[PDB]
Amino acid sequence: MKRTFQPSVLKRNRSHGFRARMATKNGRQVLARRRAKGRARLTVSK
Amino acid sequence: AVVKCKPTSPGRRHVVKVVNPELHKGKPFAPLLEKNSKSGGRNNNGRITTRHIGGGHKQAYRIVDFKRNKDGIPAVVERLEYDPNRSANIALVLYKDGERRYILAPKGLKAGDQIQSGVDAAIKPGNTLPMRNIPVGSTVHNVEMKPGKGGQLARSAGTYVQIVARDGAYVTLRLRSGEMRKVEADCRATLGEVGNAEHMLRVLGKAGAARWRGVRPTVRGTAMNPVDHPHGGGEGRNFGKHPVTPWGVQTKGKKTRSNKRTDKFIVRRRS
Amino acid sequence: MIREERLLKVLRAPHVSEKASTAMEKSNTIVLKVAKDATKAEIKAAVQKLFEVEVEVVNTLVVKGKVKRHGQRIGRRSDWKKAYVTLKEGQNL
RNA sequence: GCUCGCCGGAAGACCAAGGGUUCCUGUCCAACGUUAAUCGGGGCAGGGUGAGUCGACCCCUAAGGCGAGGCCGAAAGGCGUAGUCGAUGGGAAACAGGUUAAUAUUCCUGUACUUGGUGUUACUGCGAAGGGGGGACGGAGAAGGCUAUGUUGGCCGGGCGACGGUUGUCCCGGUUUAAGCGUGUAGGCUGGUUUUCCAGGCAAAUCCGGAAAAUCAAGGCUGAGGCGUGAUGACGAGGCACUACGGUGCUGAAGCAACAAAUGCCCUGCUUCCAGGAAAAGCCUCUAAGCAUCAGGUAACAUCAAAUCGUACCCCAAACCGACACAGGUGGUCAGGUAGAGAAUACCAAGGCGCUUGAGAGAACUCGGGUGAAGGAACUAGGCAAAAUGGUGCCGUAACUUCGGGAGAAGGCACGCUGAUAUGUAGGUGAGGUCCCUCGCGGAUGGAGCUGAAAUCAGUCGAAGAUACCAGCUGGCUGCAACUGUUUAUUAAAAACACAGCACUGUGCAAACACGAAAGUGGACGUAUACGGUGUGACGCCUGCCCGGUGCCGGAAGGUUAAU
RNA sequence: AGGACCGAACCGACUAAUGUUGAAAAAUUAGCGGAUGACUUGUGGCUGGGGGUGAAAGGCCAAUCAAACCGGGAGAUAGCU
Ligand SMILES: [Mg+2]
Ligand SMILES: [Mg+2]
Ligand SMILES: [Mg+2]
Ligand SMILES: [Mg+2]
Ligand SMILES: [Mg+2]
Ligand SMILES: [Mg+2]
Ligand SMILES: [Mg+2]
Ligand SMILES: [Mg+2]
Ligand SMILES: [Mg+2]
Ligand SMILES: [Mg+2]
Ligand SMILES: [Mg+2]
Ligand SMILES: [Mg+2]
Ligand SMILES: [Mg+2]
Ligand SMILES: [Mg+2]
Ligand SMILES: [Mg+2]
Ligand SMILES: [Mg+2]
Ligand SMILES: [Mg+2]
Ligand SMILES: [Mg+2]
Ligand SMILES: [Mg+2]
Ligand SMILES: [Mg+2]
Ligand SMILES: [Mg+2]
Ligand SMILES: [Mg+2]
Ligand SMILES: [Mg+2]
Ligand SMILES: [Mg+2]
Ligand SMILES: [Mg+2]
Ligand SMILES: [Mg+2]
Ligand SMILES: [Mg+2]
Ligand SMILES: [Mg+2]
Ligand SMILES: [Mg+2]
Ligand SMILES: [Mg+2]
Ligand SMILES: [Mg+2]
Ligand SMILES: [Mg+2]
Ligand SMILES: [Mg+2]
Ligand SMILES: [Mg+2]
Ligand SMILES: [Mg+2]
Ligand SMILES: [Mg+2]
Ligand SMILES: [Mg+2]
Ligand SMILES: [Mg+2]
Ligand SMILES: [Mg+2]
Ligand SMILES: [Mg+2]
Ligand SMILES: [Mg+2]
Ligand SMILES: [Mg+2]
Ligand SMILES: [Mg+2]
Ligand SMILES: [Mg+2]
Ligand SMILES: [Mg+2]
Ligand SMILES: [Mg+2]
Ligand SMILES: [Mg+2]
Ligand SMILES: [Mg+2]
Ligand SMILES: [Mg+2]
Ligand SMILES: [Mg+2]
Ligand SMILES: [Mg+2]
Ligand SMILES: [Mg+2]
Ligand SMILES: [Mg+2]
Ligand SMILES: [Mg+2]
Repeated sequence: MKRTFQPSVLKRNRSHGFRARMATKNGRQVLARRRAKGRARLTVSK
Repeated sequence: AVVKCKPTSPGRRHVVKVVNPELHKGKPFAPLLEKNSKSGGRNNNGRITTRHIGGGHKQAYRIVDFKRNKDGIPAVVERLEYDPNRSANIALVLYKDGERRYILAPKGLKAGDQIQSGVDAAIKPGNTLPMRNIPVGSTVHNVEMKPGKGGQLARSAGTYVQIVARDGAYVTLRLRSGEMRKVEADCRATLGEVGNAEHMLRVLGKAGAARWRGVRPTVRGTAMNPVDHPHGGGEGRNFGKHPVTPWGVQTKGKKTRSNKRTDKFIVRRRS
Repeated sequence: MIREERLLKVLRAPHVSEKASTAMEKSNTIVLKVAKDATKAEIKAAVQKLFEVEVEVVNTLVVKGKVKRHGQRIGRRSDWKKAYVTLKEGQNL
C-alpha cells in the first residue's frame, strides 16, 4: 500500500528548506523559535 | 456540411459533425501563432473562479486582426482555416504588400476573393468600413464599440449586426441578443455575416466530446448536501426552495445588469 | 602561474594501499591524498615542482568519510581528495 | 562438491527516485538475526568510487515562483512590469577489447570525436539587445525497406559413448568484432536558376514575404540499412604449463551463407481524422549604429585548454516507503529457446534462487486441494460456493431493433499421427548465369538453393487428438438507469453522480458571475451560434389545468415611509 | 472509424474464502470490471481550514475531517462521574 511519506529531496528543500523559511516573515519566526529553543538542526536543509 | 454518424457504437449514434472541405488540411501560419496554455478556470490566487473548465485539447492561439486597419491596400483570401480558439473559421489573407493576416471568415468568402478596408472600400462581404460609410439596413460583423479598439460585437459563427439607423455621430445597431444599441458611427464594421452558421447544428453525441472542448462536469446543486449549495439536502429528491446560484442569488428571472456608465448607449434591451 | 605557497599546501600525503602500489608499478601512477579544494591544475603543478617529475595527467576523486561509533557516540571522519597522478615516461616517484 | 527442486516479460540484468558505506577484505560472535551460527546488510579495523565525450553544473526556456521601479493595502503585506529563476522538455563530442578482492564508455590498449582560446598563413564586410529562417512538436492507421535477434546449413575443433544400436542423413561446442571514417541506397520532401520591382517584417537588409519576366529541367535537401575501411588487430572452442588448487600464465581453429524476423530503425515520414496538436536558446541568414588598407569574418595548419561536483553499493527491494531482515507499495530500460496469436500460458536458457527454526508423528478439528455409488438444487434468504462452458475453421442462428445490432445468439460438424497428391505443393525469398545499361548500392531475365502454409485422399493408434497449462455457461420473462464513464481511500459501485440532448433564466463586454478590504485576476486574448446559473437527462410519443399563496418581472397614479 | 469487441501489461475492486493479538492499522487466494480513453503514469507546479478541492459519498485535504494539524488564550467551563 502507498504510504504518505514519498521522499523527494527537491520537494523537501523547496517546501521546508532554509531558503524557504527565510523567504517569509512567518518562516523567519519559525527559525527564531527554533534558535531560541536551541535546536541543533534548524531546518531539513541539514 | 452537416453529417450524421452511423450508430456503430453507442457514443457515435447521436454525433452530428459539421465538416467543411474548404478548411486547410495542413498546419496554420506560424508567424501568427502564439502559445495559449490553459487556466482550469483558476485565477492568480489559484482559486476556481469559473467552474466547469479543465482539460481538453492543447490549442495554439491565432493572432486574428479584428482592427482591420490596414486601409487602402487590397488583400486576397489565400485559404480558410479551422481556428480552435473560436466558433467561426478564419481566413489567411495576403495583402498586396506581402503581409499576411488572419481575419474572421465571413459567410460566402473563399480562397481567391479580394477584401479591402477603409473609407473608400467597396461595399462587399469582407470589406471593413467606418460605419458612417455603410448603408442603413446593412448586415455587418466584427463591429467596433470604440473607434480603433477592434471589433467586439458579432464575432461568433453565424452572427451579425444590422445598422437600423444613423443619427449624426451615432449608429443604432440591432444586436444578436435583440438589444438595440447605439455606437459611434466612426466605429468600423465588416460587411456580411460571420460564416460557419452550421456550428449550432453540431451534436457532440457523447460526454467525452465536451471533455475534449475543456468543459468539466456540472453537478446539480440539488444533488449536493446543504453545506455545499442552497439547493442541497433532502431525504429523497427534495427541493422546496426558490432556485438560486451556489452563492444564493435567484437564478430564474432576477436581472443582474448594473452598469449606469453604459446605460445611455442602450436604446432598448433584448426582451 | 600558481604560487609556491599554494603548491606547498595542496599535497598532503602519499596514499598507501595495494591499489596504489599496483598503480605505481603497472601504470607509473602515484596516489596522493590532496587538499579537498585542490584542482587538477594545482596538483599537476605541485607534483612537478615539489617532486621534480613530469606529470602526464591527474585524476581525482573525493572520498566520503565513514560514519563511525566510538563508545556509543556516533562520529564522522572527514571527506578527503585522492589524486591518481600518472607520471610520464620513467620519471620514478 | 555432487544430485534434487523453484523463477525465467523474472524471483534475471541495468538504472532513476530514495537510502548512504549497506560495497571488498581481514578479524570477532556479546547484542542484533524470530533457532544454531564457524555465517551476515551485526561488531571492529583496513581498503574501495579515477571522465573534455556518462550525469550534474552549464546555455535555453514551460507550468509556476520571485520580482527594481510601479499599482494597491490599518501594519504585516497583495499583485505585477522590466528582469530573474524554475525541468519533467531544447542545446557540442567515444567506441571496442582488456583489467581490480572491490571502479570503469572514467584505468590500460587500440581506434576516434567535439567545442573553445591563442599563434601563423591566406582569403575577406565585419558588426545586434534588432528582422527573417530554423529549432518546432496531435491522435489514429497503413505499408514498404531494414536491423537487433533467432534458426538451419556450411566451416572448424572435439566425440565414437556406463545398457540394444550409434563412422553417420551421427553427437557436442564455437562460428564474435564497435565508434569513427568513406560511400550514398530503399524511402521522404520540394521544381530549379537568373534578373528586376515592392503601401510588408517598428529602423535597415543583399535576408524573409510579395509581384512580374526569362530560362532550364533535374537540381537540392533529407535518409535506414548495406558495403568498404577500422581490423595484417582484437576476440576466440580448446590445448599446454602452474596453482599460493581459489585461480593464473601461454598459445590459438573456424569465424561463412541462407532463411525467418520485431513493439526497435528509416519514420519529427506517409495516409487520414478532428478534439487542430510548448517555449526559448544553440544554429543559419539579414542588415543598423559603429569600425574601416583596423578590428572582425572564413579556411588551413600548429599549439593549448575543456574546470568543478557525482561515480562504491541496493534499487519491484533484507539496503527505498510501510515501527520489523514485514506475503503490501515503487517510475524507466533490456526481451533467448520450444510450443503459442501473444509481453497470455507451460517447460527451459543466460542468470538467479530453495524464501534464517528444525526433527518426528500421521487423532479430532481448522485451512488449501483431489475423487466419489444412487439422486441432482431436494441445500439456502439466495445455486452462496463448487461443478460446468471454454480453441480454431466451417455450417447454422429467433423475437425484437434506433437497422448498427441482438450474435460468439442458439446448435452442430472437423481436429492426433503417417504416407501420397508434391522424395515439400500453393506462396514467400532469391544465387549463379545471360543481356541491356543515363554504368550502379542499376534494370530485366532467370531460376539453384532456402523457407513454407492450407487442403484432399488413403492409412494408423488410443477410452479420449482444441488431450496438459491455457480457455465464453446458455436461454426465457421482468423492475431500474439510455449508453462508456464516476462514487462513500478502509463494511454501500447502486436504481446514486456525470453524461450527450432539452428547457428556463441571466449576461452588450470594463459582460453576467467568481476570487480579492484593494490593485488585480479568472470568465476570455472569448463576444449572444458566446459565456454563467438552474432544473431535466440518449432516443420515441409527449409534457394537460391553476398566477389564490410564496418568489421573480414589469408598473407607478395613490397610501405609508429614512437620513436631512 | 469507434468514450467499438475479446484479452495481457497497466488501472480498478463485484463475489467468496482466509486472515481479524494478521504476513498486512484494509491484505492474500480464486474468480471479477476497464483495458485508444471522460484512459493511465513519472517529474515539477498551483489551490489552505468556514478555507480548498469534490462526475457530490459530507468524499478527500499526510493511517486525523459535519470544519486538518501544531502552538497559544488555557489550569476554558464541567449544577457531572
Ligand atoms: Mg458551467
Ligand atoms: Mg449541463
Ligand atoms: Mg447525497
Ligand atoms: Mg444554506
Ligand atoms: Mg420523498
Ligand atoms: Mg412537498
Ligand atoms: Mg585520463
Ligand atoms: Mg570525477
Ligand atoms: Mg556499518
Ligand atoms: Mg558484504
Ligand atoms: Mg541467535
Ligand atoms: Mg553459543
Ligand atoms: Mg558488516
Ligand atoms: Mg510578485
Ligand atoms: Mg518594491
Ligand atoms: Mg517569469
Ligand atoms: Mg535562466
Ligand atoms: Mg531535464
Ligand atoms: Mg561492482
Ligand atoms: Mg541480421
Ligand atoms: Mg505497443
Ligand atoms: Mg556502479
Ligand atoms: Mg525472512
Ligand atoms: Mg517486502
Ligand atoms: Mg507499477
Ligand atoms: Mg508468465
Ligand atoms: Mg518453470
Ligand atoms: Mg492430515
Ligand atoms: Mg481439507
Ligand atoms: Mg472435484
Ligand atoms: Mg456423486
Ligand atoms: Mg455418477
Ligand atoms: Mg440432470
Ligand atoms: Mg428450495
Ligand atoms: Mg428447506
Ligand atoms: Mg458463483
Ligand atoms: Mg471450477
Ligand atoms: Mg416488481
Ligand atoms: Mg447505468
Ligand atoms: Mg467503502
Ligand atoms: Mg464494495
Ligand atoms: Mg474584460
Ligand atoms: Mg434526475
Ligand atoms: Mg406541467
Ligand atoms: Mg473499448
Ligand atoms: Mg467491454
Ligand atoms: Mg475508486
Ligand atoms: Mg485479485
Ligand atoms: Mg477487455
Ligand atoms: Mg446523507
Ligand atoms: Mg485521511
Ligand atoms: Mg467549529
Ligand atoms: Mg482565560
Ligand atoms: Mg482542565
